Amino acid sequence: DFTQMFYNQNVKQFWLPEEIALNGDLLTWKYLGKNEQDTYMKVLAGLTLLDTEQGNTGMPIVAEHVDGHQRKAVLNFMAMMENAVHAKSYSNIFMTLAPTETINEVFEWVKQNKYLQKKAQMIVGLYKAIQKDDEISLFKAMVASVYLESFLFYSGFYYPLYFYGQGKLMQSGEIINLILRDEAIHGVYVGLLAQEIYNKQTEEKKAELREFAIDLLNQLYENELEYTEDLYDQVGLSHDVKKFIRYNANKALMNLGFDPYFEEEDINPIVLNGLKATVEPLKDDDFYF
Amino acid sequence: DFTQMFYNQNVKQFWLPEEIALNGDLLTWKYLGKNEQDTYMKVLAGLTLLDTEQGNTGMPIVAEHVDGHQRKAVLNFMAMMENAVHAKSYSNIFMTLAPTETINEVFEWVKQNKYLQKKAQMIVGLYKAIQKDDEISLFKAMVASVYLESFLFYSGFYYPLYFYGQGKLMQSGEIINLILRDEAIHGVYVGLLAQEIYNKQTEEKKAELREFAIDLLNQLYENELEYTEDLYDQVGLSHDVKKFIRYNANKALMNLGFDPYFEEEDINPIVLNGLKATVEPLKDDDFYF
Amino acid sequence: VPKWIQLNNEIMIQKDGKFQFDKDKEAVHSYFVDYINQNTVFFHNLKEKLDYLVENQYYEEEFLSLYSFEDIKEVFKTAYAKKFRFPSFMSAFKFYNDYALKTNDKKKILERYEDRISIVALFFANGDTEKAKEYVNLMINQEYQPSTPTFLNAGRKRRGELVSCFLLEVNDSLNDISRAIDISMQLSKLGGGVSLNLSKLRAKGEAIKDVENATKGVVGVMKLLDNAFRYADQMGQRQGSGAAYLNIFHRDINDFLDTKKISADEDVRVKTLSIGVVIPDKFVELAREDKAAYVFYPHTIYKEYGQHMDEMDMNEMYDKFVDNPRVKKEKINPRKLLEKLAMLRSESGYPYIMFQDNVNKVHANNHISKVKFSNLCSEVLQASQVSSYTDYDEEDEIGLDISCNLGSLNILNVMEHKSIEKTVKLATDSLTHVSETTDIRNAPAVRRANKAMKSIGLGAMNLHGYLAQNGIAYESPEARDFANTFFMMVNFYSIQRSAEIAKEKGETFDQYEGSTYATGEYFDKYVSTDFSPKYEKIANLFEGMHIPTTEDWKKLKAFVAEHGMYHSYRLCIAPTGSISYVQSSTASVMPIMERIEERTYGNSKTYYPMPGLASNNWFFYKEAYDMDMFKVVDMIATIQQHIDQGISFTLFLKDTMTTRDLNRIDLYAHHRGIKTIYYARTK
Amino acid sequence: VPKWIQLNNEIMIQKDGKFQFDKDKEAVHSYFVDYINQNTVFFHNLKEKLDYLVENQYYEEEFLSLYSFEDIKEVFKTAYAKKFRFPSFMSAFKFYNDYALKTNDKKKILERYEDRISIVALFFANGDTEKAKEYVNLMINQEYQPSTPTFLNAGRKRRGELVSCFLLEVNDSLNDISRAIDISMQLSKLGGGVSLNLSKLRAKGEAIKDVENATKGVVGVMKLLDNAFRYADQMGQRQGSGAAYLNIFHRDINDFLDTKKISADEDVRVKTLSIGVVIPDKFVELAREDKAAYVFYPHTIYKEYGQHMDEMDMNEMYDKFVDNPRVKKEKINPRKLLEKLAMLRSESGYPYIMFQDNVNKVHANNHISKVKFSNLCSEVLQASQVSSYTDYDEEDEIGLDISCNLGSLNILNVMEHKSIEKTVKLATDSLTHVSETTDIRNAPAVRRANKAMKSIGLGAMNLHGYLAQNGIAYESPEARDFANTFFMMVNFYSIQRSAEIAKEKGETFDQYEGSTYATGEYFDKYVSTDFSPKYEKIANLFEGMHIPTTEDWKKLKAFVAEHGMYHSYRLCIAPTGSISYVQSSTASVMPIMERIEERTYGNSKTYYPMPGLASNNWFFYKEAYDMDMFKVVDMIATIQQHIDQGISFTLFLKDTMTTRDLNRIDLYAHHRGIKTIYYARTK
Ligand SMILES: Cc1cn([C@H]2C[C@H](O)[C@@H](COP(=O)(O)OP(=O)(O)OP(=O)(O)O)O2)c(=O)[nH]c1=O
Ligand SMILES: Nc1nc2c(ncn2[C@H]2C[C@H](O)[C@@H](COP(=O)(O)OP(=O)(O)O)O2)c(=O)[nH]1
Ligand SMILES: Nc1nc2c(ncn2[C@H]2C[C@H](O)[C@@H](COP(=O)(O)OP(=O)(O)O)O2)c(=O)[nH]1
Ligand SMILES: [Mg+2]
Ligand SMILES: [Mg+2]
Ligand SMILES: [Mn+2]
Ligand SMILES: [Mn+2]
Ligand SMILES: [Mn+2]
Ligand SMILES: [Mn+2]
Repeated sequence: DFTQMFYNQNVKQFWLPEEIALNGDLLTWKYLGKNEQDTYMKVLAGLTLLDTEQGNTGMPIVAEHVDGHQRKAVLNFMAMMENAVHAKSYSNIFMTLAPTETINEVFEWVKQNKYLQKKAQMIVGLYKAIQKDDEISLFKAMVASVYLESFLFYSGFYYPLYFYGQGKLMQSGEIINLILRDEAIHGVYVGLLAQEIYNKQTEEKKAELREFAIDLLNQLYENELEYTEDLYDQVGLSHDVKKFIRYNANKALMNLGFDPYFEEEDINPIVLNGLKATVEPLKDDDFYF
Repeated sequence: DFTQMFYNQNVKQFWLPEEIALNGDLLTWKYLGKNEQDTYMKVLAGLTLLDTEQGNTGMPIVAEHVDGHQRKAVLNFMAMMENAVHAKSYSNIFMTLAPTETINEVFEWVKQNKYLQKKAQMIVGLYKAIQKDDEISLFKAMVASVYLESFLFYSGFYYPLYFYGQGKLMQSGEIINLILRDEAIHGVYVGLLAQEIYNKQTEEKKAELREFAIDLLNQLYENELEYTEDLYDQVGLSHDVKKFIRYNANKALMNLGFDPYFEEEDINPIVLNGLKATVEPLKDDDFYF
Repeated sequence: VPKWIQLNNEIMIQKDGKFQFDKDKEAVHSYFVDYINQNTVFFHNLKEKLDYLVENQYYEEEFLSLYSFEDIKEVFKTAYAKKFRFPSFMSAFKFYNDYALKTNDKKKILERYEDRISIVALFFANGDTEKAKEYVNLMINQEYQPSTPTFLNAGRKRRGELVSCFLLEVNDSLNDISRAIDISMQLSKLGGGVSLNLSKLRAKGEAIKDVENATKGVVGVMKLLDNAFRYADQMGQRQGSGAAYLNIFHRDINDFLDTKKISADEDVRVKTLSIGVVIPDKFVELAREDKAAYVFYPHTIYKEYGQHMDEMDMNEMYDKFVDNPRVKKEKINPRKLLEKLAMLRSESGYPYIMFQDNVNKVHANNHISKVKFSNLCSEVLQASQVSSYTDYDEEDEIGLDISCNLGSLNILNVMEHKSIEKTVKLATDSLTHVSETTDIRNAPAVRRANKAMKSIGLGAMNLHGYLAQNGIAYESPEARDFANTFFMMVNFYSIQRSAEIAKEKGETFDQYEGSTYATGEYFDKYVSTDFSPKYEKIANLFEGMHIPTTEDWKKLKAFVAEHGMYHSYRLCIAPTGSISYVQSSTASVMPIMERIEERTYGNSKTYYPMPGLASNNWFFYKEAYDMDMFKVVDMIATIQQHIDQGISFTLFLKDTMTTRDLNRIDLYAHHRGIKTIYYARTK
Repeated sequence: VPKWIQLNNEIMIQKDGKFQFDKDKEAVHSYFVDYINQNTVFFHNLKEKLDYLVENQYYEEEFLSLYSFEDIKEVFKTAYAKKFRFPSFMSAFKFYNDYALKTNDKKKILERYEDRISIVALFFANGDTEKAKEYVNLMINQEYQPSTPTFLNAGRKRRGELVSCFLLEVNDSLNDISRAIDISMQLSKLGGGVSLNLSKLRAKGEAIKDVENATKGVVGVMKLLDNAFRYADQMGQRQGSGAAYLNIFHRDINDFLDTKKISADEDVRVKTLSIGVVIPDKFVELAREDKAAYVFYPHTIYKEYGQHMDEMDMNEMYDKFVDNPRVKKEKINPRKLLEKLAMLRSESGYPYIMFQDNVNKVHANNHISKVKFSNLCSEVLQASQVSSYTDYDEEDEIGLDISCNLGSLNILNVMEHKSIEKTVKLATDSLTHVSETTDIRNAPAVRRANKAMKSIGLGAMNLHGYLAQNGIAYESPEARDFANTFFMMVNFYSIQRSAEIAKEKGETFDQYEGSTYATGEYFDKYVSTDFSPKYEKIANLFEGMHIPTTEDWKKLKAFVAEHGMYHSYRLCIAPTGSISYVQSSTASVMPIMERIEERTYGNSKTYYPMPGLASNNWFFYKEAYDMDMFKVVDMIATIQQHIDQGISFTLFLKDTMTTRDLNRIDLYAHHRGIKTIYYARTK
């Protein structure tokens, strides 16, 4: 009921890194404090590292196990955007803002970081556990994918959106907004594929899959809180970032056809500013009664 | 030395079938004989099948086994083109020119056609035989992919090109030329990757790989002859198409770094004939004269 | 999650193999005690509340000044003397979310149910304290429910119009089309649904003053009207809703229907414009015999005969049109057109079907005009005259555009109170008052027809609720027997009240003397046939209530002949969408779609069992989709014979039903005398 | 292939390295002797021809009845005595395909060039035989060309209006929006192009009677107008053309501009509606200083000050609006808005740019009103007063809606005949007659302003043709010197004719006494500055023709002060699209786009060399894209200082230049006194 519509929306959102000139960001970058520059670098590396997993494994593995030519095509298109567009865009932002040696060090740090690794490996673990012709394992991986696309990225997206909403780092913020817009539709689409599997299950199996999804969400959420304090306490933003994580967790759940887990909260206004039954002929004697 | 330039070429060649309006072919299509329309539908259906498998299976699987994020980005982009752009374009052509029943019948015909099933069996079999960290199985699949890109498509491409060259079906022909332009660069790129693996081998191993490549080519060739006769005898063109596929077989071998195998022949000259404003910010001095 | 929302959600939790229907009383009690009593603005005395409401631009001082404050206090006493309790959570929720008066910031609640009813009654009485108390008793007992416009807006300073259904005739001219667009936007601005008759507009490819093949047809006007309704979106509150009607013999009928196809081009498709098709008996006769039919270009007919094609009787004029060489036409297949209609109704629920000759064979005002089209809800069937809007300097020729005032009897509450006569007469008085107090300054034909015709619509609701709570199946012959008797009584007392109003005011409606009421032809079936119940169970339902007899109908006929009739039209059964929840009633005379209604409001899902649903009457609340549509047609035709206007008749279809089944339902409705068909709802 | 188009295609066959320009003479000769004389209906005498045309509803009897047939015969002899021959195939082809009268079946040809000219002259003279002969001499010499509506419809029975440019002011009400839609459809039905000012309309998110965020903004009215113009398309042969204008300080300016973006959605984009932006000097000053500009909500300004925003001086009230807390304003970047304007003009050619303070610093009738918007062709610049269309029962306050009759002098033929004075005066008389005989009975404000203002537009064409055929480069200072002298003389004689008409008829235009003509301030630069040519080459071009001096201008100023002026506006330079072929002239005062113009008509390809193009003047016919737009701005500003209304100024851009270059051209045009910029045409 939905793949051709998503095909259309995906292909009409096509874009390339070269379209946004990045050099003019140096005019606001130079005015940020060390903690602001440090947080931005770390957040950016976090997003880059997670998105690479999605391009190399997450999207291609789902495309491999999903049946249907049109679904495979949409999924291929999404994988292309991760590898050919998003990955180049993140690299471009980095190369503009930091010298080569600084980029290498930030990636070394974020690669060793406990909270980034915990979530990255949890997601990758579920992708590696998909078994041929087993729709339960596929569903679990789709849940992981939706959580990455619609939830885990957002502790990171917060900061570029926060600057973007203030008139700072506008070129890279525009790029991030385009990336985020792609991840949103990726999350919704994979969510619909997961609901299709979920709806084929018994009531007991459904309850079991719901428990899986909520348990996974809880593990990721508790790690996100730690990840958030680790990055954002030094710039005083953690309270507001936490509200943004919960709001996006609720969107991820709704993508999977589940009820929101967290109470509704308002979001930081600066970040908001950044953001045919059957034809049958009449055969006579139907006019007589 | 080459991936970056292929990346740039692939992304700059990006297109969608909807860019080309097809209603202009309606009259030249109406005017073709029943034999001509039948061959044309079947030819494009055979192409659709090849691109379906190249997009679903061939390109993603090669992407999985090739090392390097940039090489993977190129291969992922090529995969997307196969199933999200190329395979879909044929349906755009079908939906314009043919009634639903004729479309349904031709897709049923691909499923039961023995030559089309044999060529798919052979090519996809090699893709699915790739073993992780086994460069020889990968080479064999890359040879199969080059043969699909640079040889097997051409029994199909002949007919749209033959019409384009006579000023007939020129909108459909424009789509086909764009597809052909893509496959030419896809065949070169995969050919270069295959040569990388071949060049790592002992002379004895190389001799075996040439045997594999030539045996496979001959087996595919013999099947393609029967396919060509089956499609083209009713339009009187089988001998001409055979010359064309031999010509392109030599190009496939060359893409693999091998000498031409078939002698040169004269190809139908008809088929040979078938082949915003920049935004600049306002300065302060622009307001004074 | 609110406590009342949790309690309402425990209905679906099955305890001892049964739904917990008693949880909805707990749900509504919790809703009130925890939210409504907290958010209800309270004043020390009623005088302070009234002063605050008038001075803060909430009420109108004009209607309240007609009473001394003692009379208003006694009216409010009468409203609160009943100690009315909402039986279900959804009733109170719907009232306090749609009709209760809120502060300008929509934060607190000024009006309770009793306050709203008292204000509506005081507005209805227009200075009479006893009449206001009678209206209070009628509405707090929930025997009569004024329509959503009247109930919501009566006695409010910042109110929309009390009428929300308008029917406009569009003449074949650019001046008239522009005026139709203007009037449609003005009426949609007031919040009313607008129905437009497009049958007079000449078809596509017609001549405009010697320039042949220059007219875009009815579809260009359809696009203009769709954009006009989209623009006039009721101040961005509720989407502008309009309807377009075309005769099936109009040349543009296929283009008219193609605007609702899912594959329709964006330069053809209309989004906010409902479509209704008017079908004369000639089309059904042509389709029955499979003879190839002709659709006609209206301007050729107008040029040849000096009369519009829809102004003439197609039964006598069809052969003359076909044999006239100066009348342009194209061949169509009427059976293929019927199948296209059924396919469109299956796909989208459109068009509405109006059987022209079913309406006009019992129409009482054919001398004024034939009924050519219906409203947006397919129940208003009145005579209309097209207006001739001339150039700016010239004087316009104002016709009659239909607009009637809606009210609904609660069949369950009227039947339990044994007050058919009193409720019908008081509802007639209130509808008459609403008609007199309505003045629309930008629709001259609507205003003229409101002043002249004085037409009202008195509907009924809770038919299925009353039947299921009395152990009667909706499709049973006893249900049709009750409908026959009840609506005969309603018609009798509405005619009696209209004649009494005519006697009191000494005036009838304009051109009454030519009506069938004046000649007595209306009363023939009533002075010849007895409409008392034929079943002992049904006759017991009317115990303690005098059922009018043949002699009573003869006396009424003599009274109407002597004194006249005040209302050209009195009864029309509207869908009664949202007021049914407040009244704890099933919508209109239609059967229930679902036994328990599952809806989501905000982020919380709500459950609404049908009023009176329990274990004993569970299977009498048969869902409409499970029903035989032939028996529903039989019921509506039984009711339709006592309703002077039409009835909003929704078809409830299963997914397994084919195009042939929908066509069979439509043809049986035509055979049984059904005037209009509203919607094709598929499960 | 036709013989004449085969001969016409031999122009491009280069013989001896040169284009065969003489083939077009053979092409037109063959065209006539093989198509036109064959397809021309010929009558025994002119009496039979005129009787046939009057009887069969081709002509109007009323205007032909003011002359005895001997006088009509004399007029026709005067037309045929010239023995006019079309110099090119395109001239005759365009005339006999667009303006020549044809039989009712479009089969044969009834009117030759002389017949059409004689009929137009007899229509202009209104009973005067000598005046009719003078008009015949004027048009057969091709010194003056009436506009396409007048030339096409003068003396025809089944005709449209003689005026095709209309400007409407829309008030901030639903009644006024409905009336604007109606009037737009009425005027588009007549064949005219309609421009609407949307600045008085309140922005998106404004209140409609104390309910906030209710107004859909100017884009909803834009969609309404776009569909109204799509509906009124006159068979679709020439689809309805409309223009919308918005002040740059309107809050909806960004949404107004987003309707023309290529990526615009179908629910926003307008297709048949051109857009123009009115830019006060305040906006240019704000962008120049890189300060933060503010767009305003018009309804807040109207509520706070009692006047519409566009009726107030922004250069004096912008700071008051910003400082006013009760005025609602939105922060914008003026330089970003300018860049968006440049990008939109590069990608679509829209919006039209009106420099409001450039128009109004020289506007002669600011007492009546300031010019707030231009027409669809972006050259009509007249004072307008908005109407107040009230409810149906109430009387409407009719304002002043702009409309002027167009007519072009042929600069080449006027200069060859040394007849600037006589041509200007006769053209003024003809335009006055067209104004007097126009009566729009469905646009009250257009009718009132036509009766009161008596505005005419007398333009010119063949400026580049005359300069190139006289060895003068368009960008050269000598060309601007000639334009200065020529258009000063045209202004002098138009003012003289207007004063003489006022003296003869004893009446001036309404509110003339407050105009700058009455106060004498209009003539300051004419009584102080001499406009005689500064170059000896240009001075010889005017030899034999008296050039008014400062003394002559003082005498004319005294004459105007003592007798008044009949026309509020007299001169406007329109694009003159298709009549330029018939007159064998370059379009308007703009430079040529192509030296040899290649067109495809049906399945035939034909080429049109520029009038007088040869090898001796090949490089003087420089294409508009190859020349500096700064020098073209200089030329248009030199002409504009003698034109009371505007000039349709198209910008000819290369692909290489960025949006910064377009913005620089716009800012230089604003600096140089350019009133309006029409199109951004890119090659
Ligand atoms: C009725 C209506 C008006 N409008 C806009 C268009 C008009 O420019 C503007 C004025 O509407 P009006 O017709 O003047 O409404 P009003 O007079 O009742 O409101 P007010 O007292 O404020 O004058 O409102 C809409 O956008 N949509 C609508 O449905
Ligand atoms: N006090 C009070 N009464 C209200 C309000 N809204 C409606 N009423 C009704 C309740 C009673 O039936 C009626 C009179 O109330 P009151 O003025 O307190 O009267 P009384 O009991 O003091 O004589 O008004 C309200 O806000 N306050
Ligand atoms: N005869 C004739 N003359 C026409 C026609 N259309 C225009 N004319 C012009 C040509 C002459 O200038 C003028 C008089 O023509 P006529 O009536 O034949 O007169 P005459 O030639 O006897 O003096 O009318 C036309 O159709 N027939
Ligand atoms: Mg008419
Ligand atoms: Mg108003
Ligand atoms: Mn990504
Ligand atoms: Mn993604
Ligand atoms: Mn391909
Ligand atoms: Mn390929």
